[PDB]
Amino acid sequence: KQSVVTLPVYLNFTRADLIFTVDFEIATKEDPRSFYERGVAVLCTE
Amino acid sequence: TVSQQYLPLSTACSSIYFTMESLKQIHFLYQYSLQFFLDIYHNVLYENPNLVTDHTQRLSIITKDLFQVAFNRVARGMLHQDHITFAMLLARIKLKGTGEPTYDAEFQHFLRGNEIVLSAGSTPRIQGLTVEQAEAVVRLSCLPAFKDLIAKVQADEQFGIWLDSSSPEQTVPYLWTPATPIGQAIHRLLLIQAFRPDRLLAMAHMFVSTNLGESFMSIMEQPLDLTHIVGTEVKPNTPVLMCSVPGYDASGHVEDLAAEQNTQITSIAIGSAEGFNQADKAINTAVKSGRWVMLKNVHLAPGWLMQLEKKLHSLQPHACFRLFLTMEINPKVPVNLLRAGRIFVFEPPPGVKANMLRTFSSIPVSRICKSPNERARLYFLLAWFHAIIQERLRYAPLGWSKKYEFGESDLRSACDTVDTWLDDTAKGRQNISPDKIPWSALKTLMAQSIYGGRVDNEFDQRLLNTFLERLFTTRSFDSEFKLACKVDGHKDIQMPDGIRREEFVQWVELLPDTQTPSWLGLPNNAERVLLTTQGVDMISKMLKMQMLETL
Repeated sequence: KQSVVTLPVYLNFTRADLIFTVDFEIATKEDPRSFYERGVAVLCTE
Repeated sequence: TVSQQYLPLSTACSSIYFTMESLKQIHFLYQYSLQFFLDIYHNVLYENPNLVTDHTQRLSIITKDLFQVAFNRVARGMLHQDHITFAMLLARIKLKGTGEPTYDAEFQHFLRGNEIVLSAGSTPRIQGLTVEQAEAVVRLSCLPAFKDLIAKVQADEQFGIWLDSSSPEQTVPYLWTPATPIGQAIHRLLLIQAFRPDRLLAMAHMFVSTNLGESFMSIMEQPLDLTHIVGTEVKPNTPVLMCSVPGYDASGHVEDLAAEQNTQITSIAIGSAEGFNQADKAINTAVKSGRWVMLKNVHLAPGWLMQLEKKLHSLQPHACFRLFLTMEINPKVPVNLLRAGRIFVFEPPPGVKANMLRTFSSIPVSRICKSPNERARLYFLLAWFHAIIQERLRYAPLGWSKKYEFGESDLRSACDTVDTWLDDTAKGRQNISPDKIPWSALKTLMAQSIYGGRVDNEFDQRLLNTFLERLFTTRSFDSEFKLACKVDGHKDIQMPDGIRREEFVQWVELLPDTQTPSWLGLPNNAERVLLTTQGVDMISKMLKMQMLETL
């Protein structure tokens, strides 16, 4: 019921079918702006 | 006398024109007539730079000018994926035209070595080379000059950096007698294709630099100079074809040229019967008087295009009259009018440097230079942001989840909003503090209405908001503000310290010719597969070239 990075989960490598969002835990020195700009995501089938 | 003076020039003439003719086996957008090539000759022989009364060097000037202007006038109407192929073919013609050992076996291995058969069951060392690298090395080992490459790779075991990983195009290891620099370039290009195929385009670019000159393809990177080309080197009865990719057009360019040259254009959108009647009346009146006429969205009436080309061929028009035909790149456009007209392809510019150069050329000087003095820096920031988000589209679906259309209209709207909010905040003051700039207004407006209006995904909206918040603060115009991080190891593209538009343009021009997606924020390996498949496409186009020379 109840920094972090919100990673989309796409169905395939075309990244046109968003499925669900995942809130992972960032490391000590990494940056959420870098994670967003670099296009880090989670693929469902590959 | 004439043979010993001008035989190689005529041989290069025939080779260049037949390369231009066989060039249509790539993209069908361009078919070149003999009158185009003879116009190139009447440009070369009668508009001569350094016009030096010594024939021995005058012929060399004529040949160099021929190659350069052939590349210019042909590559202004070619997609950026094929400029390297055309320049490579011109370099092949130049190489064949000179005392240089013609390395036909090496070029044959370069072209159809992928298509040739190789050995089976041969597994070399996997010390630092993968299976495809080993297969490529095995295929290249058949060359007599390159036999002990299997020995040499573990002989130079410390050369795991200049032959694998990093950016190997500059320094390549191993050796092919004192070789001619062009021969060394050929062998090094073969090594690049065998080891690191992702740097094949850069290697071909520097080969063309070594062969035809380092400033051979510099004119492609600069923005198109429509004024001189339209007013000088276009026949009045030749339609000025302006083909363009989807998402980008040239009608604004034609209107801007009309405003600059003080010539009135009747603009007609093709697709209606009244439109056809207007087009015929305007063309007849334009031929009679001289004022320009432009037809828009022309690709929607090929049946009309047939007799349009026939009518244009069967008339003798006024001297200062030009006809512009804007269209999309479609197979329905008749090859008759493609041959008759002059093609200028309009596409998104390649690279952040070229993109910002095009933006700064598009915006007039009086708009940027107006008070207050911070408007120039704001326009520079807007141009950099527009260039970054436009260049991130090429590396889809990593740069953006969808292929949006961040065209010139969005940039014009953003410039208008920046200008209006600056005029609202500054009441005619010569200077304004960077803390008082409506940063929140600009960021919200360009994230929700102008650039973010076309955005579907919440993640794409988050990415655009991240870019806007990162770029549109600058710690309120602080010095040494890092626009990006070009290389993870000690390379940051910091903000120019200038305050004037001329200083910003000088900074833009002084940007290095190298570019990696780390400028954009993407990983440096984002362009690897794209560059590899683009090199394979170049090789396939070259095989298409020399091919003409029960179930």
